[PDB]
Amino acid sequence: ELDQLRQEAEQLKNQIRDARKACADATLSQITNNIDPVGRIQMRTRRTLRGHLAKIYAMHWGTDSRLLVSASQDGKLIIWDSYTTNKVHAIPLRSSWVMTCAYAPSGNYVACGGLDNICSIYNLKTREGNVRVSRELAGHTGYLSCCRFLDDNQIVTSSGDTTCALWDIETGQQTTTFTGHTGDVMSLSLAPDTRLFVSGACDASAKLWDVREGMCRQTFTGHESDINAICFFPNGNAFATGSDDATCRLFDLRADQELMTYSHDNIICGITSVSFSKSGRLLLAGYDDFNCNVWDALKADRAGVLAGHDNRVSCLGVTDDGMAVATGSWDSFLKIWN
Amino acid sequence: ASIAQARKLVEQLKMEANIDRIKVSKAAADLMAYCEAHAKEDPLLTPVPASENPFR
Amino acid sequence: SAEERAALERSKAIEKNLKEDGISAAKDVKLLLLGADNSGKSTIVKQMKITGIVETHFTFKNLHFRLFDVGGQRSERKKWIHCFEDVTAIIFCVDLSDHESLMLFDSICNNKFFIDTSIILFLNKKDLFGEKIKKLTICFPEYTGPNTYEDAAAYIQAQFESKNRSPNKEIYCHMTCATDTNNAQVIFDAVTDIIIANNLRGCGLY
Amino acid sequence: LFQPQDIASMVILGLTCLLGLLGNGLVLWVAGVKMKTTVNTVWFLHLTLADFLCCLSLPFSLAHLILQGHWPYGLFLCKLIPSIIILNMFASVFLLTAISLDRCLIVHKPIWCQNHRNVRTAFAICGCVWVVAFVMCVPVFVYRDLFIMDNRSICRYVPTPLMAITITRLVVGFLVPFFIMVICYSLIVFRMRKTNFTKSRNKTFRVAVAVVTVFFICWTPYHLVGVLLLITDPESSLGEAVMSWDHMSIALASANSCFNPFLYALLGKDFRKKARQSIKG
Amino acid sequence: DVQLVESGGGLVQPGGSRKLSCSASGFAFSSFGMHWVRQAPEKGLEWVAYISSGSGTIYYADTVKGRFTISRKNTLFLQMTSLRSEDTAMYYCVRSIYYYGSSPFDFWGQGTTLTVSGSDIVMTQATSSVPVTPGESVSISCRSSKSLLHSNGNTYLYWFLQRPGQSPQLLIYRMSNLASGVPDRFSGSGSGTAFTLTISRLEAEDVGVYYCMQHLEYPLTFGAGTKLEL
Ligand SMILES: Cc1cc(C(c2ccc(Cl)cc2)c2ccc(Cl)cc2)sc1C(=O)N[C@@H](CCCN=C(N)N)C(=O)O
Repeated sequence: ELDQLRQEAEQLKNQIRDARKACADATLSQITNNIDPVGRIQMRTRRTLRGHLAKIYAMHWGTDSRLLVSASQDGKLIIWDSYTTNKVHAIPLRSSWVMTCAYAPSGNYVACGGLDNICSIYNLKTREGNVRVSRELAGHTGYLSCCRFLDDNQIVTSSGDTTCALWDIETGQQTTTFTGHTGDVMSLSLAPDTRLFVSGACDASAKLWDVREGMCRQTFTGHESDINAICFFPNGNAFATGSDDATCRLFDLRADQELMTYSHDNIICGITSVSFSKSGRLLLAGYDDFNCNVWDALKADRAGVLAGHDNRVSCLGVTDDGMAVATGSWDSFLKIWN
Repeated sequence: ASIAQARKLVEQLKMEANIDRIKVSKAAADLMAYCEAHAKEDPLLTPVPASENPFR
Repeated sequence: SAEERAALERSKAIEKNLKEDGISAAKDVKLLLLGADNSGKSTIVKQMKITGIVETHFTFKNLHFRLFDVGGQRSERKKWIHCFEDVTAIIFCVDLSDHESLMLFDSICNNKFFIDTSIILFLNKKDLFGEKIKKLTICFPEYTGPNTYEDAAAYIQAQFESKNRSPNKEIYCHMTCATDTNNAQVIFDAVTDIIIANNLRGCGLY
Repeated sequence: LFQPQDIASMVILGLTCLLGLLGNGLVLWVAGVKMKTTVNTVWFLHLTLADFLCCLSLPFSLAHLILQGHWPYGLFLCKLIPSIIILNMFASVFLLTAISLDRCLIVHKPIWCQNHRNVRTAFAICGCVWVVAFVMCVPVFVYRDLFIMDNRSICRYVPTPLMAITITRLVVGFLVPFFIMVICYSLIVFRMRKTNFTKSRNKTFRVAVAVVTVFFICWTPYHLVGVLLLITDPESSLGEAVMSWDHMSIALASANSCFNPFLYALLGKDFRKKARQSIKG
Repeated sequence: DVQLVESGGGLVQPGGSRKLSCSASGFAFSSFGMHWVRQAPEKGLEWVAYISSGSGTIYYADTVKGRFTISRKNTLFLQMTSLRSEDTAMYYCVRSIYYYGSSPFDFWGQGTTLTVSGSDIVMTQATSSVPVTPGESVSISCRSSKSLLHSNGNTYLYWFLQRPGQSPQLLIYRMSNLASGVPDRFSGSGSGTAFTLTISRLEAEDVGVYYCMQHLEYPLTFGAGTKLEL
């Protein structure tokens, strides 16, 4: 009966907890205590692109580490040239409520979405010299929050309907769907192998999906509030998520548990974006407290500050070759550190 | 009514409980090895000379 | 600088176009609609005529009013309410047919992002309220007074006014029975007063 | 060794130049590196720039007073400096009058200020004000000569041109601005006494009377001396009584430049918070 | 689809004047630069005029300055005055759009036959004529006076193909990239001064004449032209 099912669930949870606690022979902090620290890292602003008029909600690097795309709530999605701070394109939108962006790995497509429950696709290499909407996917009920290109013919989306689905930019149909989240999904990230991807809902939990067989594998918990960002370690074996409880955490896939906690007493604001480095040594996190921090990824100690913004930072992301850093805030300014 | 949800939760827990796990020390060693091996091509934790800087 | 001059010219031209469009598109007056399900929003939105964001724009007395409705979003309000920080006002509609509406009004009045946007209050089904009174202390067990139409309506209005905590914002009122189309005039007057106050406070003299 | 009124003038101009330099530089930097060019901040930018430039030019005149004549420079400076000083002063006055007119029009006709108010209009009005100030300050530049007639340069200059210039300066500097300011603020207060302005009408009236009184105190004696000296024949007890205070009359007009940022720019609470935050940088 | 049809050519007496038009349809003509290239009955290609987007910048060649004027719906003009003997040619119309990653000199018109009764970078092609049988691999070389390897790291050499009785088509732009639609058989390379194009598995349709062009700084000078005929 119901009591039997509840007892079985409790026994399964007990087995999972015991297996997770068994593997924690020693902590990462003890092992990393002997290794030398990195000292102090100082970074200075190199450029500043002033084109937008309203708040900025996304910024995605190109595949060649040269071009960038920035999406704002003014109804525009400009395309930048990092090395000379030049505008190359300008794409007006039908809806002014957009809170996502993406940039194709081959450099021929741009995707946007928002509060209208529709994911758009744009064509950059038309023969008539203009940008034309090739497709407009539909079928999601809740607001779309994130979307990434697997390749030139597929796209994965995470919407507010507590579901994630895999599309097809050729026929525009939901090929597969993923279920298991009891709250809004506000963060999605795909592995470098482009075969697995993890997502973060708004009920303090993160799960790992499989694109091929279309089902869940594992569930990680331990936060206290709604997760707002997620990313992958370059090795593809660990991921770090920063919740609204002012604490970033590091999760190991094989160990099936957490490793380190990143907390500072002076900071109480909730993280809005996280991103690793090329060698996996710096975890440059953005904060709602008008500044950015550069945590050492192994010793859990701070190593600098990217101060300079006049409002909350809503995005951050390093390049492909780990040479620059781009952050955009609600003051309508994008700054390229180095 | 809710029996389907309970069955789905039981199936998901059964699937999750069958994974294979390893000691944390191996993963920590892997992280340390990757961090130390690739320390020469990370221009953020090292000051790149202005001659090789395209943003200068 | 062989042919980068052409790219620079293109960038300058599109920047100029962006600035021109941004300035030309900033003269509209935004608004917002909140309330319960079928609590009078339908009557007002049908009176002036014309599942995500639903937008309407009608030009009245040389002022372009844009109206939004977000009733179709069945999710937590704390995840998208910050997008509407810059609205010029907020329109709230309540019906006297029935804590359901006062709780949401108190929540929206005390929100951090809305410490300066005024709320215009509309009441609906006044004669229906009188009929229900004839057929009012159940909805207000703490009501210490006679069960008469005038006193009950006045005390409920005072309860609406009591939830305010921020002096910087003002709450108006208007009575209606979901059968009149005079709301345009009162919306116009309230909006012009709010515009005057906001501009003067921006200049710092207010 | 020094005339006592001249000693008072020297010390008050020293304090004035230090305070005005500090305040004007602070506000200019804050508006330039932190704030944007909104519709209501262009006027403050222009007024602060004019006051800052006048404050920059002031210590040269302080050196003039200290040297007690004996002009050391050529004809070009003897031709240049007074014209630029007068340009800056009259530009400040015109910007003040335009600010008052804008504050009146933002209330009298709200609809017109919703559809036809943008940054370009403000920039155009400021440019027209500046060119009018330049046209007003050119005539002094027209008639500058470096006379010596002695062992040291003695840069100097009833005739009708003097009467014409002094009367037109009196008119355009004192009659029009005062009337426009009083009419605009009277209308603003009268509109504020109508309804829903209970929280206001306490700070508004105080600010209006304070600004108008400061303007009157600063700019009454200058024009009064200008008319009294030329109109009435000099070399009298009244002639001396209008000559002596001339050296100590432009003191208050120049102190108006350092008083303006506190009464106009610093009034805003948001600007106060921004300045306090940026002071720690 | 895309078409630049044009007309306005005919027999003109010496010293006269004539107007030519280059009608354009099928694309966004409002943001595309327009050139004008001419070709004598026997000689190789030349350069005549150019107009940018928005009429901001206009250039002219040495022998045409003052005589002709280029002016810009969806119609382009070129006023011609004081015709002389050398003016007889078949003028073409060429579009071009410039930004990071663009492909200038993409589409060519069809031509309007007209008949009348130093600091310049010089390009040389030694192989005036080359006899090659089908089924073999060929190679063509274009040399220059000044190095075309700018400090940015981009070279500005262009290679064109003009089949018999047709209009030229772009084959290789910036000395290393292949334009859209061209098979991967053609490949071009080089460094600084020596440039060489490599053709693999020559087919019958590849017969024609090949031209070499630079884009370092105006004016633009074509090569002499190599005839890789069968
Ligand atoms: C910047 C500055 C400085 C001045 C000092 C001064 C003293 C010694 C020497 Cl060598 C140089 C300057 C001064 C004090 C008294 C006298 Cl009599 C002359 C000069 S005056 C002055 C200025 O703008 N003056 C004009 C303004 C025209 C308005 N009409 C009036 N004021 N009556 C003026 O002189 O009147």
